[PDB]
Parts: sequence; structure tokens; C-alpha cells
Amino acid sequence: IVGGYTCGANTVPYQVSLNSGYHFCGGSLINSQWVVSAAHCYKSGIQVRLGEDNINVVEGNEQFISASKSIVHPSYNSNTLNNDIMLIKLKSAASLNSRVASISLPTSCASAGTQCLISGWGNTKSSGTSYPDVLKCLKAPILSDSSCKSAYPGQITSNMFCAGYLEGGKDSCQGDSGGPVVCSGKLQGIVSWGSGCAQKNKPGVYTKVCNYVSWIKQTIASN
Ligand SMILES: N=C(N)c1ccc(/C=N/NC(=O)c2cccnc2)cc1
Ligand SMILES: [Ca+2]
Repeated sequence: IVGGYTCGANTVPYQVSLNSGYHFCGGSLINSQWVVSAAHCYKSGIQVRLGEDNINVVEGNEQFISASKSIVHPSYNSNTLNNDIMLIKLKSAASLNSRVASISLPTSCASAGTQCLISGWGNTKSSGTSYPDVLKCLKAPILSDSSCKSAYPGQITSNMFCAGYLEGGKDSCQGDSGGPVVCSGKLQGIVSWGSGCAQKNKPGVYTKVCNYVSWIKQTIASN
């Protein structure tokens, strides 16, 4: 997260860190056994780390649970990043409490202008490289689909939306991938892609979660 703020320990209780010996992606806990992340975060040997603030220090609220299965969206295209969504099942159910909690799935899509909270442990610099240890947060509006398409000609599908600031300076970034965009208490987006980070006229692009709620529910129901 570039141009954001320190969230505060466990203030984003659905935020997960995906760990394969090190943090490599974010994710969102959607019930006691399932995490939503980006398909581009797919790899084997994932351990899901819940209740994290400082990802380099055991602080007392963590639950570390290995993934038992990963399900990349059937239509994920790694070249276009269309359908950039994946489900991860935990080997055991998380113990849900104030600091480890699921986030509600949307029942309808969000509109341009809605404010959202984007969070993660990704790069904090738009030019250089600095990775934070504690969770960073950014409040950002959803942008109109027309401005999104204008920013990224030929690249925005109906499964994507832009959020952030066309002036630059405030954005998600590398390492935030797979993490949440939460708007009015619903998971509306997943950190997917962008051109650099926090660059002028290049806002963050996010997976449009409301399109996938049907697939998420039925997948969970049979797995
Ligand atoms: N501007 C955003 N909101 C944004 C931009 C990019 C990304 C993702 N980056 N990933 C990388 O660079 C990368 C990751 C692994 C290996 N090699 C390169 C997320 C958000
Ligand atoms: Ca920790």
C-alpha cells in the first residue's frame, strides 16, 4: 500500500497473509474454512496466516492453518487477468473471534464513488521498494467504469473495476495482491493489477467480487 496508513493491530480481522516460507499475497477470510484471494496468487504449499499484524513477529493473536485445497476460477486467464479469483480451503476451521473474523460477500455490486478500505503488506513506495512489517490501509473510492477503461484502453473487462486516485500517490502495490477491497462492510474487490503503483492516471484494478458470489457459494457447498 502506497500513501496509506498503519491500520492498527487486528483492526482488519478478515485480512489474511498467504505464506510459503514468507508472505507473498493477501486474502480475505469469508467463513471459518475458506479464503478468497487472486488467482494470480496460486501456488502449492500455502499456509494461511490469520490474526496477523506484524508478519515478522508472533504477537499472540495468530492462527496458522495450512491449505487443504485451492480452486482457481474455471475461466481465469493469466495473460489478461480476467477472472482473477481463487478460493482456498483451510485444513481446519479457524476459531472466529473479534480479531479473526469473516467478511460478508456482497449481495449487489458497488457503484462508482463508494468508499472502500484496501489493505495489505505490499510495497509502500511508488518509485523504490520498502515492505512494511505491519498491516497498511488505504481508504479509496471506486472509480467510474468509463474512467477505468480510459486509463487502461483495451484491458478492463466486466469482471474488473478501478479504485483509487487518478492524481496518483495512493494505491495498492506488489505484495498486496489477493487482498481485500471492502466497501460498506462487503468484500467488493480483490487486489489484482495495475501499471506500477500510485502512478498518475494508472489507478489500481480489482477483481469484481459481486460477479462471483454465485460461483463462490456453490463451490463452497460441494467442497
Ligand atoms: N497499482 C496497483 N494497484 C497494483 C499494481 C501491481 C500489482 C501486482 N504486482 N505484482 C508484481 O509486480 C510482481 C509480483 C510477482 C512477481 N513479479 C512481479 C498489484 C497492484
Ligand atoms: Ca505476527
